[PDB]
Amino acid sequence: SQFPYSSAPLRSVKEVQFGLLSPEEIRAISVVKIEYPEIMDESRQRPREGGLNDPKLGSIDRNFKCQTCGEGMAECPGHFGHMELAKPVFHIGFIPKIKKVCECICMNCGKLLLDETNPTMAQAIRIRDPKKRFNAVWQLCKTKMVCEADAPVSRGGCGNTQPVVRKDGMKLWGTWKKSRDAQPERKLLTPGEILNVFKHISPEDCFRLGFNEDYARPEWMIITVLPVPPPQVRPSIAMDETTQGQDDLTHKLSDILKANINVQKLEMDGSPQHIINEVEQLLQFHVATYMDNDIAGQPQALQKSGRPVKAIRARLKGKEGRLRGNLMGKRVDFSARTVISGDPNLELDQVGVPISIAKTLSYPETVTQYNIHRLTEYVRNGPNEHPGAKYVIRDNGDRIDLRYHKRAGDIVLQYGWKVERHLMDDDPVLFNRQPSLHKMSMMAHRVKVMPYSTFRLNLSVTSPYNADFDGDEMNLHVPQSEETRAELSQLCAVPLQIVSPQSNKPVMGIVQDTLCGVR
Amino acid sequence: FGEMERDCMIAHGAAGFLKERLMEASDAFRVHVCGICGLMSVIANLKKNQFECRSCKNKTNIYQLHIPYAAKLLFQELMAMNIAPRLYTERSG
Amino acid sequence: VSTSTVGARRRRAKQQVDDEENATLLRLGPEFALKQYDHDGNEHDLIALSLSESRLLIREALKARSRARNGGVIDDDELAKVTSGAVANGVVKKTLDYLNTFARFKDEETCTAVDQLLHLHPFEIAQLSSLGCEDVDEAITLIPSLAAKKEVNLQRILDELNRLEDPY
Amino acid sequence: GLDGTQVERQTIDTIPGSDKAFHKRYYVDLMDEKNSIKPDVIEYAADILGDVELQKELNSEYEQLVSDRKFLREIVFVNGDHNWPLPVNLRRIIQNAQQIFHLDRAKASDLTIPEIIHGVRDLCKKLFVLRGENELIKEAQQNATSLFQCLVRARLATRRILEEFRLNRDAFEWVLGTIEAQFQRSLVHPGEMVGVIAAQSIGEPATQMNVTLGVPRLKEILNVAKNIK
Amino acid sequence: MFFLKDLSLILTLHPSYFGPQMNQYLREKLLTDVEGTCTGQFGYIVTVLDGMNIDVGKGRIIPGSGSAEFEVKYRAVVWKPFKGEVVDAIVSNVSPIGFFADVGPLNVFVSTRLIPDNLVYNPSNSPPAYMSNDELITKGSKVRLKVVGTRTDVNEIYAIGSIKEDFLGAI
Amino acid sequence: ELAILKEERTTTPYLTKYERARILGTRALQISMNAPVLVDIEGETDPLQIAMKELSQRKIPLVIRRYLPDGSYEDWGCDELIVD
Amino acid sequence: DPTLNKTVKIRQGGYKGKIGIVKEANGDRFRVELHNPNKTIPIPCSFLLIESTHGWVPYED
Amino acid sequence: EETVEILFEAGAAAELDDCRGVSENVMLGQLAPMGTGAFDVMIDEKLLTSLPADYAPT
Amino acid sequence: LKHGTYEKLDEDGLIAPGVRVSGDDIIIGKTTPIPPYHTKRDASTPLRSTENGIVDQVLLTTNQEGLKFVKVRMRTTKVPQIGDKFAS
RNA sequence: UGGCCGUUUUCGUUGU
Ligand SMILES: [Mg+2]
Ligand SMILES: [Zn+2]
Ligand SMILES: [Zn+2]
Ligand SMILES: [Zn+2]
Repeated sequence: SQFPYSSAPLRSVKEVQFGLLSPEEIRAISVVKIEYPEIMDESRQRPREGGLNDPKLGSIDRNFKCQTCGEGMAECPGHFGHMELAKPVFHIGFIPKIKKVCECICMNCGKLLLDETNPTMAQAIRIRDPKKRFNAVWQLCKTKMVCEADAPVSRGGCGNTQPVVRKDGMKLWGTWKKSRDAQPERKLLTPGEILNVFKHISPEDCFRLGFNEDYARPEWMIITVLPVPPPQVRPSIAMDETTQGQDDLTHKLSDILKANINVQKLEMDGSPQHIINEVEQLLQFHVATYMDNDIAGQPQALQKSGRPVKAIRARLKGKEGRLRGNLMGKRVDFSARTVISGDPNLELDQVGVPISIAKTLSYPETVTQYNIHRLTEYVRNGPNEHPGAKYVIRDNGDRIDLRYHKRAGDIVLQYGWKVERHLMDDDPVLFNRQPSLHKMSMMAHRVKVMPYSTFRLNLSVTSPYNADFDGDEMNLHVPQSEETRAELSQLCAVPLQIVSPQSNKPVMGIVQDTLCGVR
Repeated sequence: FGEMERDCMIAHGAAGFLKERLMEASDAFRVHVCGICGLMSVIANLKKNQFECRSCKNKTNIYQLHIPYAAKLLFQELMAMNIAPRLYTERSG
Repeated sequence: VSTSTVGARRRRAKQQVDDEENATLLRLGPEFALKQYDHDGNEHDLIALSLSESRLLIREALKARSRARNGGVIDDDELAKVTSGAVANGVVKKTLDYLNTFARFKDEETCTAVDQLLHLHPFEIAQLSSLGCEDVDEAITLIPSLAAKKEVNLQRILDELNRLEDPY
Repeated sequence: GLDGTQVERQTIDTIPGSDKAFHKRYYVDLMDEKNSIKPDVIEYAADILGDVELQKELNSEYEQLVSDRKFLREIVFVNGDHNWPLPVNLRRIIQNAQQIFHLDRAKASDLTIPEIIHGVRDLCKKLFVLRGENELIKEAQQNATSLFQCLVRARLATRRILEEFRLNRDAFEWVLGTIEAQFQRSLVHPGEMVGVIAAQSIGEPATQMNVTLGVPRLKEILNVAKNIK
Repeated sequence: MFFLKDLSLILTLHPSYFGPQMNQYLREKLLTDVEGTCTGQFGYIVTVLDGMNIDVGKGRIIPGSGSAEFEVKYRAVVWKPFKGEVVDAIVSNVSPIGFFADVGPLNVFVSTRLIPDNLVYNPSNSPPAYMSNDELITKGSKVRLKVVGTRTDVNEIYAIGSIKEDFLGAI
Repeated sequence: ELAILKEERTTTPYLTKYERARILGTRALQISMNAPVLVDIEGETDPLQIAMKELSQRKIPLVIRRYLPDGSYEDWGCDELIVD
Repeated sequence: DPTLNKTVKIRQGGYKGKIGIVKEANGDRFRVELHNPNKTIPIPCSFLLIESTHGWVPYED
Repeated sequence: EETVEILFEAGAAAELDDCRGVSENVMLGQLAPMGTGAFDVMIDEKLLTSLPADYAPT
Repeated sequence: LKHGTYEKLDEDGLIAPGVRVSGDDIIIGKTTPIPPYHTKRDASTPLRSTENGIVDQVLLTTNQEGLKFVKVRMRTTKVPQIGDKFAS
């Protein structure tokens, strides 16, 4: 209901298809090319077009509406831009896989070292698990020291001995044994070399290698075009309001652009080999640390402050990664926290709720004939009076703020409108403690409005929360919809929790004063 | 609304509540996708009532899905990592 | 907004030049493939309807709808009022006019006769029924999709069709 | 196929005790009167003494119990522990029936043995767990309720009913209906994310706790250490 | 080439409209909504078959919104022009850039470069039209033209008619 | 195909707690947003209470569609389900 | 409304004679904040005393 | 664990995820096939035929 | 501008001691010149919205670098009530 | 005359 009208039909996600990006795909999707390291045109507002801060990428501020979609911050999901590398570069996260794929195929003919003739391999092809299939294929083909130009009848091969590829950290060296012994002249398996080698690989070997011609085409594992995410993904931090500091990701993107531009301007001047190699390694280093700053064995990249950079791998890993940070769990709305205290005189399924909270939180309520009067009363109570409401909602989704509305009486409720009435007694709300070891650490209680600013629990229910009033705290949550209210009532009410499926026995019990007394 | 809270909510088998607690009381967001490539790239202008997928040249096979903003953020961070999750609204097999 | 019966149809590695519509090259597109599927999935190959058969089907459906609305008790433009909407009313009126002016066959007897006579590709036969001519000469001059089939039998077909031709 | 909350430590008396005690408890003999039902507890003591068509039903049921005792005692519980969690407590249902109909005193039972055994045998085939007519379905149904049916028979034996409980006809009907419904409600429902529940139930107790015993041992087990300490 | 097509459209109903006869209500909603639209996948929608006996089946309840959706599956009759069609045409107006040949629901565009040389326009005569040797294109007369262009704009397809090939024109 | 005929339905006929909760919430929502009420209201102005009462009378027009693990489904009526 | 952000007292009510400040003046029920307690109370416009050029003026300023 | 490595493998193998598990829709904010979401709700038109004749929706 | 109130400041922008303060009230109004009329932006220092009391002692001196450098010591008394903590 | 904007990252101390 929050979103405006949209013509596209609404459905749900059923399938997620993983697979790399074909560079032509990136070009087909990108809406701009990024060429200018200078983000700000001349410090005269209007950042340089075609720069990292291009207005085509996506609106970053309230005032400016995204040029491409034509909407504002509310709706625009940002947009993408591509970035060409003069020199194709590796992907730091595929070094072992790329190495293995190279081991599995020839150098020059660039085909599988073995045919279906060997029954071991034809058997391996029968593996449906692409990962295990590739594992076995590598297992067989890692001992084929020489690529056959002829059938083990020409197979179209090269016949040269396949080099032994050993991982030199960030680079790859192949030590050939040229045709008793010859001088072994290894060389750097340069990215373009591998890309061209992969470019002609057959769909036959592709599928037999576990890859997929439609989505996972092996050569794309080498970085050629690097898409640039709009600012949405790399917003800047206003250190002190007017003072604005640049996101480290934006800095890394700019530095990659600089290294790329420099790599462009070597071939048009004196390029004594050594300089080109060093600059190439530097560009690869930028693009790598840009995508993982924790590459084992080598020093990390820093800012001018010396602190290690924030590569996306960090953004996703660790406790605070996107998953464990904001997807598995997240900070939520309509909550409240406080201390807890005893209350021998409350029911089992009830809980002291300080008045201020019930005044703060609120719950939408559709307009029917059965509550029109009561809702009008809550309206006229004003938001600062319990019971009271906080907003009035139209059929179109507008919110009337009762704070800045002096015409409270002149509002006429309408069927289907919603009124965020205050919390009232007997309503259902969740309840919780941390840690939430066993499912008897969460329950759905009923509301009772009271003075003072603490929650109160019946002294019996402490055991399931494993709580005590020596200073402990609790959290709260509130349903914002009726179906949710129904579910809470029917599934998480305290009474249903009395016996613990852990040990098929009652979990609560008469404790402390009640017990020692009734004795 | 930490992990363990999610797990307790699952154990109590309350689905819709968990859904909305992670949807409407949090980063509720809408997007559009192309039914061919399956991606979110469809350039749309709502008030202008137009739609198209640049790569797919696609003007009619477009849908809209409601997802947590953090999820879309994760997808974009991914497809900047050369990894492209394509979203399909129908199963294949 | 609207949907069809084909599912999946994802982006594949291999594209197709056989996607631009062309009636002479027998290029109908992906959604009009040789073997389509119905709502229930049964064997349902494509239906191609002649101008007169389409006119008769639309007319009978429209009169049935008029009867259902009346609930217990024909003119081309009068039949156009049944549908709701000025644009819908106009489009139904104009398609009825086009059927009237170019439906080679009018009455139930003659349409049934041509259906029994004509009734290998479904579309080619449907278009042959839709396409009229004078002799085999005009048929070959205007229809580049039957040049070489080793079974023409088109002269007698044209003679029969012109025999059913309502005099005007 | 049972929820974990709908079970209770019960005792199946068929397991423990001596052969002598078993015989003296469950066995019946219509021909011999010195070891037969007391006549002051039944309205038809005359119709029974020395009869056979009843003796055959009693023999069939007693053989069923003998087989059950052998099976349980030799397969399920080797050591002899007869206390276990089982669904739908019985003693409580028995005494609720007693109270509901004022079943004290020595008033003679007006309930025919054939009706009792007919109901018991019918009941054992009514405890639905899986509903369907495939053979395998029926075999699974049989396998599931094996120990529960053993308990039911261990309790509702004709001697037991007529002497220790002295139910009447309607009391017995209510007992059977009660057991049926109570068991039918005691099923694990569809959709229970039982995995999560088991995970939590196993994890929590660890919080409160010459061989190596304690959390280190549990960690070893969970990670499957090749070389235990 | 008219076609019979198996058309299905998903419809949305508010829970306030939950009574004995949602079937019929969905039916006239479909009749009112689907009919008269032109689309690239299918084309102009004109008529639907057995409007009074559509099997709407068992509907869905959207979770969390309370709306109910029905997958109205039905068979209709629609038309769309494809490239390489030779069919008779109707002319209703004459313009210098090409006579307006309203062939059925749509308008057919006539290129100025694709008109026979001997065919010329005479403003003086009433009705304004073209006359030539054994040829005349006037309002209401049968004319043969070939369509070699089909530009669809998802709302109203654009058709290009030609009379610059063998045996194209007024019979 | 994915449906299974009512003669051969095999799933349990009792209404599971989850089904109870989902139907109650769905109906109470619908009730609370101008849906018709299939039973009488006397004092229980709460839509959830109306739904509870209506279920107690077995007067709720909703069909459960249970999905089998394979993908097939069967259709039970809220009317026929034995509510405990 | 020119009658905001002014020192105001209570002439009648349970807080007879307490100095308060007008924090919010939506309409016809003035929200006034006191000094002695740490709280704000609503109160009708006619139950207050408004400071003026001289002396304390009731609701006519 | 190994979120980045798992994601890279998924991309490499062109893997396809069915959203069958629970956590999937949890990230995608959809009703996971659990508990209350372990089935569907079919609106019946047959039983609503039992309604009084004057309750026809407008 | 903020949503709070400013009237408690002096004519020069500081609040005088002895004035009661409430939540969401501005106590120090600072202005920043806007890089290019209407070329100033609020840089206030509102009171913590969860606090109340009376301003007690305003200080106004130069910093090490010779700019104005203020300090406001707001006070209040805490009454024990429900939810406190105590210990032997 | 609506409409309406307050940092991050570290480290620390504590709390249950
Ligand atoms: Mg403690
Ligand atoms: Zn945009
Ligand atoms: Zn080779
Ligand atoms: Zn696309």
